[PDB]
Parts: sequence; C-alpha cells; structure tokens
Amino acid sequence: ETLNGGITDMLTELANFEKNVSQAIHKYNAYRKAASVIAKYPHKIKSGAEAKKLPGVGTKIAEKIDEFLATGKLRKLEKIRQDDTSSSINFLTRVSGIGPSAARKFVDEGIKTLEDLRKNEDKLNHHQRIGLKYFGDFEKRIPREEMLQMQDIVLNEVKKVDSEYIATVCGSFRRGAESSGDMDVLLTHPSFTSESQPKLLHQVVEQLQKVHFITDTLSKGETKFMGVCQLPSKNDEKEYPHRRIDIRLIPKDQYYCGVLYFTGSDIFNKNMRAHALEKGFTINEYTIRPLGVTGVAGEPLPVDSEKDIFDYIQWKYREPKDRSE
DNA sequence: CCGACAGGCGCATCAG
DNA sequence: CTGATGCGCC
DNA sequence: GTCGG
Ligand SMILES: Cc1cn([C@H]2C[C@H](O)[C@@H](COP(=O)(O)OP(=O)(O)OP(=O)(O)O)O2)c(=O)[nH]c1=O
Ligand SMILES: [Ca+2]
Ligand SMILES: [Ca+2]
Ligand SMILES: [Ca+2]
Ligand SMILES: [Ca+2]
Ligand SMILES: [Ca+2]
Ligand SMILES: [Ca+2]
Ligand SMILES: [Ca+2]
Repeated sequence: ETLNGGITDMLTELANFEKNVSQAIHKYNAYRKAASVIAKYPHKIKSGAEAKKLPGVGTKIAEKIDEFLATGKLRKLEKIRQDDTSSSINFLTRVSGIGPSAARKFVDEGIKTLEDLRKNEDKLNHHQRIGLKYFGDFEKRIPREEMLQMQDIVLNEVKKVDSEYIATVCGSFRRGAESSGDMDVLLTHPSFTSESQPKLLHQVVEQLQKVHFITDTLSKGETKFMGVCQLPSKNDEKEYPHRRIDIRLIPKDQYYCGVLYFTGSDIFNKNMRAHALEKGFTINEYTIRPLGVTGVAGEPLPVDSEKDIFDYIQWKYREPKDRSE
C-alpha cells in the first residue's frame, strides 16, 4: 500500500514494544517520529545511510533499516514476536483502560487472554470493564457516512439543550478522512470563558444519554467527557458497533487553540508543539504563550484564527486535510 | 556527563 | 482531608 | 532513540 511501508510498519511495531513492554515513552516517540518522517519522504529508501539524513533518524534506526533492506525482516522483532510474555503485555494494552503498567501486572498474575479478562472481571475497574465489553467494536473503524449521522444527532441534540452551544466534530473527520477511530466533539458556550460549573457539559451529556445516543461513561469531569455512543439501528438489521466518543468543553474565547489540538493528527501536534519550544513558545489546548529565560510561560498571545498560531512559529498554514500522515 | 523529549483532564494511590 | 506522583488517555 | 552539542 505505502512506499516505505515495510520500514514504517517495522518502526511502528518497535515503537509499540517500547511503549507497552519496556515502558520507555520517549523511545516510543523516537520510533514514531522516525516512522512519520519516513512516511512523508517521497523517495524509495535504498539504504540506512539515506534514511539517517532525515531528521529523527539516527545510527541505530539506520542499522535496523539496513538489516530490513538486506534480509526483509528484523531479528529483534522476531524475538519479540515469539516471546509470549511480551505478546500478552502488548495485547492487553489494546483494551481501553489498560496501559503498560496494568497489562504487566495482569500478566504477572497469569492473566494473558480475553478469556482470562472475562473470567476475572472482578479485578478490573469501570473504565476497563467497558473496554473489555466493547473490545471488538472499538477495534473497528467508523465510515464517514456513519460519522455524518453521528454529527447530525449530536448537533441537533445540543441545539435542543441550548441554541448558543456550538459543537464541532474534530479528529480525523475534520481532516476529511474516509474513516475514523472515534468521534471527537469540541464544545463551547458563551457562559464559559477563560475569565468566568454551570453544568454546561453535564446537560449535553444527559440529553445525549436521554435519547440513548450515549450508552456508557468511561470518565466524566466538568470540562472533559469520555465514553461510548451508538447510532440508532433499524428493524431486522444487526446493530451498529458501539463507538468511542470524547466531548471537550473549551472556553469560547480560546476556541482556536482548542480546535487546533483536537483536529490533529497526534504526531502533527507533537511536531508543532516541539517546534513551538524551539521558537520560544509553548502551546496547549487553551493558549500559546512565550517562554521565559527559565522556561516559564508568560501571558497568552492574541489568537483569533488557527493560522495565527502557525504564524507565531513561522509555519506555512496547513489545512486540516494536510495535517495527516 | 546528563537532559529534554507536548501538555493537561480525570481518576487513583500513597504519605501524612 | 491535601499535596505529590503516576496511569491511561486525548 | 535522537538531537543538542
Ligand atoms: C491520541 C493523541 C491525540 N492527540 C490529538 C490529535 C487528535 O486529532 C485528537 C484526538 O483524536 P484521536 O481520536 O485520539 O485520534 P484521531 O482522530 O487523530 O485519529 P483516529 O481517526 O484514529 O481517531 O487529539 C494528540 O495530540 N496526541 C495523542 O497522542
Ligand atoms: Ca503517506
Ligand atoms: Ca538525522
Ligand atoms: Ca489501552
Ligand atoms: Ca478520532
Ligand atoms: Ca478520541
Ligand atoms: Ca443494544
Ligand atoms: Ca489574524
């Protein structure tokens, strides 16, 4: 499918090992940055030396590319693939609510399969129970057609609670993707700003629960909701898969920093925020602030557009669709 | 010789 | 109960 | 694991 697919799959596979098994989050980030920059690279890689010229590709990854180009495989990945404890820790992380730490603890106590998870539901917290319950469904992708139906429902139900709410579907959907992993809703309301909860998120969640769109809750606070949703199914047909849904209530005046973050992609955001540091700024979902001599953020800069944030760090403006891999 | 590596919400655990 | 720290996730 | 350096 892809030009350097073998290379990027390998580096992605190695990344997952370092994150899930070794618990080295920055090694995982290094492999991702290496995979990302190679993916965009428009030439077919003929050697490890050619790859090392790209930023984020060093001596060790170059050698691994040489081994991959020569033999068509990696001995390190063979060793990891065949190791049972590694595979079990790597598998359990795919369940929503289980990360590297918990997965390891489960494997130590003889829990290595879905069978073992379902038989030992008592050992799992609420977040994890739901992730286990809809395991197969959360693995599936959401067609854009279904994302449009989900958008129609959420916007209509949000309007019915209050006409001054504005909901925006971000994520890969806003980047014009054919499919998505889940729905990401960015919410605002005039009553909530950075200068001044009133149950603003609750009322929207409650109304979406009331009409049976939202089926479960993984976690829920005043600004951030995290849970499960499902489209209405017709008569005599199989039900739609249960889908992950995130709703985030960001202050109305800080919408553009918010929508920038939640539009993505993830590696794009990491690069932008990393580039902001080198330019002497710091970016979060709320603001863009200048860094002091000791790395202390100053007062928020005036942001009106998404482009404004790009301008401060001398970046050519990329439309949502140009922020993918 | 290290350090930094994006940044923060919700939830959980520990020491006091 | 705080405050510090860590987990899982976005 | 890479860059900074
Ligand atoms: C997971 C993750 C998300 N994000 C941001 C970018 C994402 O667009 C946003 C939440 O979107 P996600 O639903 O996490 O991912 P996505 O929508 O980009 O891709 P998919 O279609 O597979 O769901 O938050 C990060 O900056 N870093 C991360 O590690
Ligand atoms: Ca590509
Ligand atoms: Ca390089
Ligand atoms: Ca998980
Ligand atoms: Ca998404
Ligand atoms: Ca999401
Ligand atoms: Ca049902
Ligand atoms: Ca402007």
